[PDB]
Amino acid sequence: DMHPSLIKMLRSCKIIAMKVMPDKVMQVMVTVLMHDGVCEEMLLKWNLLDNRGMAIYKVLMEALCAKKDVKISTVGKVGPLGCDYINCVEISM
Amino acid sequence: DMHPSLIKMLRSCKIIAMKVMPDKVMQVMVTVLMHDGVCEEMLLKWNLLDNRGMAIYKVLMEALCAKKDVKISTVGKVGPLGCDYINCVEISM
Amino acid sequence: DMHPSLIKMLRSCKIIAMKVMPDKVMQVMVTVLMHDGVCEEMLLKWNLLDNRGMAIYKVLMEALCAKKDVKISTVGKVGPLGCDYINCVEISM
Amino acid sequence: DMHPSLIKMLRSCKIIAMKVMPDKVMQVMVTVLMHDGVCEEMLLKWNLLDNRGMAIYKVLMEALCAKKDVKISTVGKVGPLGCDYINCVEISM
Repeated sequence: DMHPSLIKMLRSCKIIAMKVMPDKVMQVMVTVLMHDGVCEEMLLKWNLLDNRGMAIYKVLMEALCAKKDVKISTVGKVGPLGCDYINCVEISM
Repeated sequence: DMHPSLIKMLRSCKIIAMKVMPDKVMQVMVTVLMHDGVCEEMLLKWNLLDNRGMAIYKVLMEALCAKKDVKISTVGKVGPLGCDYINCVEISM
Repeated sequence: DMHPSLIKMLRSCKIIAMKVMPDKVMQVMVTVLMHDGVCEEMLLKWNLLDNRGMAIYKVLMEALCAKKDVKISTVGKVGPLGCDYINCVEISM
Repeated sequence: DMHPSLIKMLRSCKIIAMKVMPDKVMQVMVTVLMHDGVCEEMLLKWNLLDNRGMAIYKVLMEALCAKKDVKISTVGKVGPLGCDYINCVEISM
């Protein structure tokens, strides 16, 4: 039982770029920098046309614009476009 | 009749974490710190797939990223996942 | 023909509170402070369930959280809940 | 192969105004200032009622409120309202 104000699969990272391209197969590509120095290009598990994709898209965007560390998890397989898929994001004050 | 610029169920709190997990039963879990020191885990009254859930999700997120105090009210019962449900948020400049 | 970086119905104002209450008849009530000192409570022209209401809801929220002056116009009649309805918002860098 | 934290059709610009007007033919007009000093008024490729239009609308808005440079591409033709249409936005931390 920790301090009320202290928080506490999920890797810590920074969201360093997002390219929104709803004309194309990727739809939106997220560039992520992990805490151990590796940089990875990733997609969202859901279509942007689905509200679940919109919700994941928004927390990632806010994390980039606030310059925040976040934690993410992915489905765990590279797809036919060459990227893993983000399916969970955690953000804290 | 108060100063034009002065504002004025609803408890004052801070939104200290949000975990967006649209694969799972909770969908999104909000960690809230009340002004009297108690910390509580909460859900939204509406599905994320519904625009009302999206609207509550956005004001909470903005409150976390701006480091703002807000006021919330809940439906008033713990559900089968162990959490109350947020149904109203008020935010001020 | 003005400087490329210089911008330029619409009244200038600040968005000083927003109360998101999708359980109730108002859905979301916006408290607005006009530049001449009068303060007014206002609704949105569109349902929150409609994407046009969502779009107006988002620019207002961003204006509150960034502490920005904006310009708004309304439909021009008080409705049966006692408020006018915002139908246009302009925001500038 | 560049530094992990270093990023890298698309023109660099600032988003200096947005006018959200879902009553009218334009729906939302974006004023953009390119790096070479020319200023241009632009629309979105998608309807605001479509989630793809909402996604492009949000990254533009965040870019304005964070005072960020971004890159955009357009469809490449002036339409019957006198404007080109934005179809891709890239934003970086």
